[PDB]
Amino acid sequence: SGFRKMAFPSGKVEGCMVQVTCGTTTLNGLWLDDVVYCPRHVICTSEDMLNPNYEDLLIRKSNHNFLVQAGNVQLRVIGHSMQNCVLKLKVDTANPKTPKYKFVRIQPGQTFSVLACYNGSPSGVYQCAMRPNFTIKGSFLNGSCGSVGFNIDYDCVSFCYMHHMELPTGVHAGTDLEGNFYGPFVDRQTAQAAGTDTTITVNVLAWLYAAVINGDRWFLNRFTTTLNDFNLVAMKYNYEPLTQDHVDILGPLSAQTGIAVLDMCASLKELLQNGMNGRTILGSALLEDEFTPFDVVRQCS
Amino acid sequence: FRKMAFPSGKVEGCMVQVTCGTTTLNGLWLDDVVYCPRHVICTSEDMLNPNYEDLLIRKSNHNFLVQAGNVQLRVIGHSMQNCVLKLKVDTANPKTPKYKFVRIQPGQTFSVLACYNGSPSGVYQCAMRPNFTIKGSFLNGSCGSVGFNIDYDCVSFCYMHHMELPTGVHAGTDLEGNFYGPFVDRQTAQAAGTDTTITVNVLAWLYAAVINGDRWFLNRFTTTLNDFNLVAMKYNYEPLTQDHVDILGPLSAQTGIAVLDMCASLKELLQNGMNGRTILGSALLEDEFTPFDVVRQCSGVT
Ligand SMILES: *C(=N)[C@H](C[C@@H]1CCNC1=O)NC(=O)[C@H](CC(C)C)NC(=O)c1ccc(-c2ccc3c(cnn3C)c2)cc1F
Repeated sequence: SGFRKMAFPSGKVEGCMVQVTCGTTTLNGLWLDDVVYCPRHVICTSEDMLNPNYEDLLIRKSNHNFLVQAGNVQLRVIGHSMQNCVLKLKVDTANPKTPKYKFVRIQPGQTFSVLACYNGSPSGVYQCAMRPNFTIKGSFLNGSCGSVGFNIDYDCVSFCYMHHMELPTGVHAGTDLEGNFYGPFVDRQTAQAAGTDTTITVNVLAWLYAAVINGDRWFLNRFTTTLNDFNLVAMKYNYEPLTQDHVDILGPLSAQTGIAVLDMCASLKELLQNGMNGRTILGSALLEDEFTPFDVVRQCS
Repeated sequence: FRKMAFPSGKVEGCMVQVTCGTTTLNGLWLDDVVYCPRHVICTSEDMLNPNYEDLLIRKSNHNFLVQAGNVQLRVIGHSMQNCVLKLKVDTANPKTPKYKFVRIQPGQTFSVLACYNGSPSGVYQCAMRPNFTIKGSFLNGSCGSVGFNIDYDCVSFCYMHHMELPTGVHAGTDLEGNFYGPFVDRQTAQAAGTDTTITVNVLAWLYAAVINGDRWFLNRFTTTLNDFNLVAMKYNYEPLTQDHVDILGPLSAQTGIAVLDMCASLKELLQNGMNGRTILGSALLEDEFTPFDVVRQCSGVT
C-alpha cells in the first residue's frame, strides 16, 4: 500500500547530462551518441535575448566558441546545427552511457519526470504534468535550462521536454527535443502570459480512485450521472471535458474498486459544487490532477 | 515548493536481488558486501514466529543467490547484524559511490528508491514520522529498498524497508539493522502509536513563506523554548530539541526572525487558527520539508 508522487529513476538520464558554455552563458546539455542537445539561447548575450535573431547569431559562431564539459573532461565540438529552438553540437566522442532512447511529443495531461540540473550536474528529480495550457508547473532556478523531462518504459528513455524559460506567474515553458515549444511561447526575454489553465479531469478521477484504493471514501455517493451532464458541470468549473477514451482508460481502476466511472463522476461533480468542507483526500486539501490513470495503476498494481 | 527526490543514479548502481529458496527481495551492494533484510531467510510460515539465529545457522554461503540483473555474485561469507544480513561477495561493486551509514531523527526527510527484483522502479521523497513510520509507497517484493540523502558526492544511507503495518504505513531499519521505532521483523499485529506534527519542519515551512514575501502571520511576541514546547504538545505537535533550534539557524539569519519569535507566531497560529487565510497558497501547514529542504529548493543544489 501507500500513494506518493513518484518519479522514474533518473540514472539513465544523469549519465547524459553535460555543461555547455558560450561566452558568459552556461546551461545544461543532453549528450546522446555523439550529439549534445541544448537550448539555442545559450548563444545569446544578455542584450541578445531581448530580441534574438538566432540564425544570424549562430552563423557568427564557430565550433570553438562552445565549451562542452562532461564532468572534468572537455568534449571537442566538431560541428553544430540548429533545429527550431534546440542547438545540436556534434562532438568527437560517443557517450558510452547512452541509453536506448526516443524523442516524443507529449499531450496535455500526460506526466513525466524532470531531472533538474545546474552546470551539467543533476540536482533533483520530480514528477510534472503537461498542463492543458501547455505550461508546466515545475521547480527551476537560474541555470536550469537544458534540464529534461522523460518517461522510462522497460529500458528505453522517451525524452519529451527540455526546459527554456519561466513565465511571470512562476510556471515554466519549454520544447520537445525537436526544439518546438509546447504552447504559444517564444525563447525571448519578455514577459509572456499563458492561456487560462484548466484542470485535468481524467487525472482527478484517477486520483480519486487511488484515494478509494487507499481507504479514503468519504466523498463517494450513491448517485450517478450521464457523461454529458458531467461534462456540462466540469466545463462550468474550468475542468477539461471527459471523453469516452478517458472513460475507457479508467476501466481498470473502475474494475479494481467496483465503482463505475460515471459513479465516480457523480462524486467529483458533488466535490466541485460543494467543496471539501475542511476535509482532505490523501492528505490534500485540493483535487490533485497530475497523476494519470497509468500512474495510479502502476503504483497501485 | 515541491517534494523532490535526490537523483537516484548512484543508488541504482548498487541495487541487487537476494534470493533464499523462493523468497526474493532487494539488497544494497557496496564494495564487496551486500546488505538486505534478514527475513529473506524465512518462509511465509516462518514469519509468524521466526528464530533467526537458528534459521541462519542452518544456512551456508551456497544457499544465497545474489544477482545483479542476471549476473550472479558468488557469496563468500555471511553474518547477521541486528535485523540486516550482510553477504560478502567475491566482486567489489565498480559503481560504489562514496557513502556513509547514518541513523536519522524523526522529521528528517530522505529519498526512497523503490525496487522490485533488484530493479529500480520509482523514486520519491519521505519523512520519518515522529512515530517512526514512513508514509511510503511499497508493493510486495519492495523489501530491501533503501532511503538515502546525497551530500556533495557522498550517499548517506539511512533506511532499509522491512514491513507494512496494518494502517498501511511502513517500517524499517537503518543500515546497521536497528529498527526505527518499537517494531520487529515478525509477522504479528503491530501498531504504530498515534502520530504528531513535525514542529521543526512546520517552522521551516513558515520561514520559507517569509522568504517568499508571505508574512501576515508574524506577530510582535517572543516565547521561551520551554513554554512553547508545553503549549505545542497540547496541539499534537512535537516539542523542539536544541538540535532543532540549531538547524533553523540559517533560515532565522536569512530572514532576521529569531527562532523563538517564529515559535511565538506558530503558537498564535495554533491557538487562533488560520481564519480562512492561507500560507504559501495552502490552508494546511506542511510538516515534511526540513530546513535543509527549504534551502535546497530555494538555492543551487548540486
Ligand atoms: C535557463 N537557464 C533559464 C531558466 C529560467 C531562469 C529563471 N527561472 C527559469 O526557469 N531561462 C531563461 O532565463 C530565459 C531565457 C530566454 C529563453 C531568452 N528567460 C526566462 O526564463 C524569463 C523571461 C522573462 C521573464 C520576465 C520578464 C519580464 C517580467 C516578468 C515579470 N514581470 N515582468 C515585467 C518576467 C522571466 C524569465 F525567467
